[PDB]
Amino acid sequence: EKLFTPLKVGAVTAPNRVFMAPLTRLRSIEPGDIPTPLMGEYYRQRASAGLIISEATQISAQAKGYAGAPGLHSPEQIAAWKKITAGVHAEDGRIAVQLWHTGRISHSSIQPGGQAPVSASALNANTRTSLRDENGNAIRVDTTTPRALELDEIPGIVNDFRQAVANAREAGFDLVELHSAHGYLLHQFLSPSSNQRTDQYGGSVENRARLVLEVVDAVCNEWSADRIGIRVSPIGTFQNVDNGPNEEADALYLIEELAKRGIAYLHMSETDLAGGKPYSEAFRQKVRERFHGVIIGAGAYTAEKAEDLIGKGLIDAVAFGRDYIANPDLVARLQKKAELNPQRPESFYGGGAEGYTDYPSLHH
Ligand SMILES: Cc1cc2nc3c(=O)[nH]c(=O)nc-3n(C[C@H](O)[C@H](O)[C@H](O)COP(=O)(O)O)c2cc1C
Repeated sequence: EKLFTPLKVGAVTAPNRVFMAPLTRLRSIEPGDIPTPLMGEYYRQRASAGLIISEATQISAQAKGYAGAPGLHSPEQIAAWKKITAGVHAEDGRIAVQLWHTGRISHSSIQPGGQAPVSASALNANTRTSLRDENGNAIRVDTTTPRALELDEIPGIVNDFRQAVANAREAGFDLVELHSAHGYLLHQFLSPSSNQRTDQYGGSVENRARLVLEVVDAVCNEWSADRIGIRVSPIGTFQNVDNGPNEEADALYLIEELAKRGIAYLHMSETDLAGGKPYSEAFRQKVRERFHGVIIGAGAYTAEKAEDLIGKGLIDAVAFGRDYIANPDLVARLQKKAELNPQRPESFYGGGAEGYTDYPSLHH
């Protein structure tokens, strides 16, 4: 077993390789997109993780695409997150904040001014996002057609990432994870399917990767490269965003560029929940050749698959999603080969304590 051995992840040391994947749960307070004490309890319960990666969290109000997703842009949000990180640290845990801009996976009703959300191009996502009804319950609603960002608005987006990372540092997070996956704004620029721009932010892979690399450079300069992770989903299709006709080459280009910045980690979301073709060991080897920091894998991993690939030297850590929803002490359960609690997917999104903080540990 290597799963229960330590790993240096940039500025922090994880005591094990069992990480909590970023998991949107849509339980924040509105108005204000404010994290809550209940969210604090949930994260605290999971503090034995090698690393907790938070739910996706808005860099700005414009970034919002889901009712109930938290922000890290306002004073009230910063204060609330400070309490949550303090609780995780009281239990000797480590926590990263996942930072996103949802771009076109959003709805006008939750945007500033009730206006169309923004993206690389004016193309509808053709999916749904999660809003709230008049009683605060989660509902699924078709995405609004976005507006293409003007060239002159791009520096603002970079600055919003920079500022959110500054705020993350003040809020007591150990690391930040840039959400460059799953069809959200950074991925909308990366993908030729969602990016039809003719300026320097569209066309070639160098141009499509330009925004994400500008963000990486800004956040490394704001804090430190060893505080910065990035999540990518560069092989396959995610929320209708494919990775284009040269997905492997384009992925390896991006990864070679990221490596130059000396960032803490590369987190690869390998498939969506509906599944897809597995990563080849040859592709994994090509990623290792190009990236010199920690590599985290995710997507329907079992402990067995995680040990296999860590043992093979191809990845360093595994982020578990749904098993972490259901097992606050997943580390201990995996280490002892104990049964896991059953999952209740009906309470993944929205609601309250039920299906959130009521999954038990092995022992009380
Ligand atoms: C309810 C739920 C919410 C999710 N929210 C996020 C998110 O906020 N950010 C993200 O990058 N991935 C998100 N994902 C993907 C997970 O991080 C993770 O990659 C996936 O759940 C791993 O597969 P597993 O659940 O089979 O371990 C989410 C998944 C689920 C099931």
